[PDB]
Amino acid sequence: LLLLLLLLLLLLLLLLLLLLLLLL
Amino acid sequence: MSILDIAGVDDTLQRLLKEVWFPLRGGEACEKMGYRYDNGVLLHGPSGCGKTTLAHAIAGSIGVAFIPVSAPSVIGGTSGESEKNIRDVFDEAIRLAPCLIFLDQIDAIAGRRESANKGMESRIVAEIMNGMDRIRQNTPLGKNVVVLAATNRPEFLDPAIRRRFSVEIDMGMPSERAREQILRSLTRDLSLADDINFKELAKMTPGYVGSDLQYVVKAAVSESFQANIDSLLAQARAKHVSQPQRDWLLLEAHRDEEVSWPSTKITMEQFRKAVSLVQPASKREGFSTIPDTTWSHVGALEDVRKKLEMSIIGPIKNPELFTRVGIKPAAGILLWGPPGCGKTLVAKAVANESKANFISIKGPELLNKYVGESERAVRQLFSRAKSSAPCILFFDQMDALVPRRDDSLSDASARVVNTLLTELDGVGDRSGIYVIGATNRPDMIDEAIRRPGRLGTSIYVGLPSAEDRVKILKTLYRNTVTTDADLEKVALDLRCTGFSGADLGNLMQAAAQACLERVYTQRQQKRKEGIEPVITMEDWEKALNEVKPSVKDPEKYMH
Amino acid sequence: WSHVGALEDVRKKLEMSIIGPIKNPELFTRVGIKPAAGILLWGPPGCGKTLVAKAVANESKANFISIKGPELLNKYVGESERAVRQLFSRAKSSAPCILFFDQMDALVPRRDDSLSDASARVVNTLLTELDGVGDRSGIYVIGATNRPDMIDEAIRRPGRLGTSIYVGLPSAEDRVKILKTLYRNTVTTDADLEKVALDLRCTGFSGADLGNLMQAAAQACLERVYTQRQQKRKEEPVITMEDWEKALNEVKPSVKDPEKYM
Ligand SMILES: Nc1ncnc2c1ncn2[C@@H]1O[C@H](COP(=O)(O)OP(=O)(O)OP(=O)(O)O)[C@@H](O)[C@H]1O
Ligand SMILES: Nc1ncnc2c1ncn2[C@@H]1O[C@H](COP(=O)(O)OP(=O)(O)OP(=O)(O)O)[C@@H](O)[C@H]1O
Ligand SMILES: Nc1ncnc2c1ncn2[C@@H]1O[C@H](COP(=O)(O)OP(=O)(O)OP(=O)(O)O)[C@@H](O)[C@H]1O
Ligand SMILES: [Mg+2]
Ligand SMILES: [Mg+2]
Ligand SMILES: [Mg+2]
Repeated sequence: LLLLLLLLLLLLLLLLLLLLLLLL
Repeated sequence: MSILDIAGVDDTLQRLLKEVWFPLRGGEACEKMGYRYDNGVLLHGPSGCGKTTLAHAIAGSIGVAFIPVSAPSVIGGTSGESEKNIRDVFDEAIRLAPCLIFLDQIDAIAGRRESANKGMESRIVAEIMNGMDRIRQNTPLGKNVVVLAATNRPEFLDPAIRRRFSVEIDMGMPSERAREQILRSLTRDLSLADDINFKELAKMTPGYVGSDLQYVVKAAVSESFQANIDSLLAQARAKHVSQPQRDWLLLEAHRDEEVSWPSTKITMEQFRKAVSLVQPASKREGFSTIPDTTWSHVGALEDVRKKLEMSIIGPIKNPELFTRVGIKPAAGILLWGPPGCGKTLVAKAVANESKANFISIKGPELLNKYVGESERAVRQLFSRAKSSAPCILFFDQMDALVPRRDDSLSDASARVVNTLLTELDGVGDRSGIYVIGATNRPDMIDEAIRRPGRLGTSIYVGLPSAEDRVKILKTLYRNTVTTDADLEKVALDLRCTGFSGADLGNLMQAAAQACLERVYTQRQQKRKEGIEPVITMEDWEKALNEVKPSVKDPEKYMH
Repeated sequence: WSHVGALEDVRKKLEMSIIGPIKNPELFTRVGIKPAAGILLWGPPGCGKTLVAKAVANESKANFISIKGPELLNKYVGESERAVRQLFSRAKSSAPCILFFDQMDALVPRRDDSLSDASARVVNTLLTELDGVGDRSGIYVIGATNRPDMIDEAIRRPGRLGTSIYVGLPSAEDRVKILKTLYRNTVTTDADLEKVALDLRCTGFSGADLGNLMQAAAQACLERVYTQRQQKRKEEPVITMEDWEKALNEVKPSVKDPEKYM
């Protein structure tokens, strides 16, 4: 049998930083 | 492809004469010293800067074996076929030495292997390193092999592969002198009308690359054959669903009959029209449409108009004159004053009269919720403006983007201020970028922003005087259609005291509504029992008793 | 240094702290000086903090990495601090190297409870890189800011940014040197340039104001040329002394409260 190179997916799921706002 | 097909690059062609031509054609000279002159040249730059054409131009000018390689073509479905294809590329070059390999779009297959989360992809990168090293050792002395690589994303390359290119050539965007040479090489096989001024064509294409200039030639060619299609439509219209649909149907009917197109020359008017039809690749996104406002829409403000012509419109149109006296090609203008007095209006005339590129920012439009994405937008804003100089950046209501830096100021909004400080005046140059700011609160703008080199000059756009209100009212009236003697009386009336430019426009609107009420009542009377809507002097009387000034505290903004 | 006028004392401190040890490492090693410096240039805006940092980066003949404010910040977790760590990795492997942090207060604010974590993790990363367990010798760091008091107090210590140099407003005789420098590099003679710079209407002018004064004088020259050229048509521009007179009337200092930056 021949072994083949296949393209697949990934999960990744990076986490991003955020900026907030405050009251007086 | 041919060496004549590549133009505008002369320093690049000077280097390649000793880094590509000499190793391949001067083989005997290298063998005298017993030196293996196996070279590797990496071409990088903006897309469209003739990297692929340069490689093919110099590949026919040398006459040695040439192996054009495209990166996706060396990928196979079998486990070892992908790496074997790359191995055969360098093996064939050694067998055909002297030879020239062109690895176009090398960043597709030679990306960083720390992020290439596969096994084939990491082994493809390692196979190229081995291939580029076999060339330096397996070739006979005096028969060198040069590897050419072109990529517009050189940062994606693996550092272990990027180091194997001894020479890197940065083919940037063509200059004004370079664009003239490219245009001549694109039109050298065409029939021109002998009045083509390539100096003017190069001057009217500030942010164009070689591919963009090809579209101008392509667009200009279609202009010459435009008149030969109307003569073809005339033969079809007179032979026998809007007009454009008829053309596509008449030409569809005569799909088996063809008429020879007479040969025509491309005039200078067609070329000047072709430039307008072609948008530069750098102008595809991020740039605003030029406002329709001209100086004919702006009444009074002669002092403001003169300052904006000497600071922006002047140096843009004829930078040669302003360079001799020692004026940098960059201006920073801060328009401020009470609302409604013409700050945005006068900044849309400058964007239109200067005939330069225009980017408009609507207050805090660049702010983003993520940590670095709001400062990145500011940095990207000046990258597009620099690449398409001259460009006018207009910040409307700018006090919301550069608030004065205090302890109580938000940390996230203090980074945007400091980002603009470096972009306006820092280490990098912003020559060719003209910045206009409009705000009602100049004191709420950071004091570092309001310094020469960032926003040098502050132009106060205040309430019009009694004489100025006559010029503004006439300007508003004549651009929207009473005569002029009545307009002077209306504008000079004491009821118009404190009126701004927006109040005079509101006064005219209230006069038109009074006209429609008069038309409504009179139309019913003369239709049931028994017209032309025109603003009469009696309608102006109703508006004067209805409209009140909007800037109720002029000194709040005059400070 | 031919583009920099006055600032004789600032030039000496930069030559002794950075330009010196870069060119003669053996001499400074003999007396016991570590081959690394941290300098914070502070003062009112427009007075030449970036200008002298660009002269040091050019006259030292060393490698140069310029950081424009908070351009290292990334939206992903750990990437903002990874860029800072990668920044010093490049500088160390290519020593001697000069790192210029322009508008540094945007990258190292004081660690308060309201500073959030994304920006506080960058301050601490810069603390370890400048002075920590690792070795950063051969890396010379320059910072420029208008707000030195808004920088973390840990950053402003010997070992990270040991020395602070105040680049303030020019004096009466310093404006003469700056105006001559600006005019010489952008071509009135020199006796007239003293009168323009010593004029009381130039009181409080910074280096950017004198450059704006010369541009205002140049613009006044073109207005004079346009009026004369049109008259000759109907009936080589040079900045004359009458152009400086009306340039001195339309230019005001851009630092209204210099004591606020001291
Ligand atoms: N300097 C130049 N002289 C002449 N023609 C040029 C020049 N630069 C570009 N062109 C023309 O514009 C087009 C450029 O396409 P080309 O394949 O050369 O771009 P590239 O630099 O390889 O970029 P990429 O492949 O990344 O898009 C061609 O039609 C070429 O004829
Ligand atoms: N000098 C003027 N000449 C002619 N029309 C004017 C003039 N000033 C104002 N107008 C009219 O009034 C409108 C006022 O809008 P404009 O955007 O100019 O105000 P502004 O000065 O930017 O104030 P704000 O700070 O509120 O935005 C203009 O769009 C135009 O219709
Ligand atoms: N001492 C000086 N000699 C000559 N020119 C000077 C001098 N000081 C300032 N200038 C001129 O004025 C400009 C001021 O900009 P610079 O980048 O030096 O400001 P800065 O001191 O960093 O302040 P900011 O906080 O506004 O950036 C210089 O680029 C130079 O053109
Ligand atoms: Mg290509
Ligand atoms: Mg407005
Ligand atoms: Mg500066």
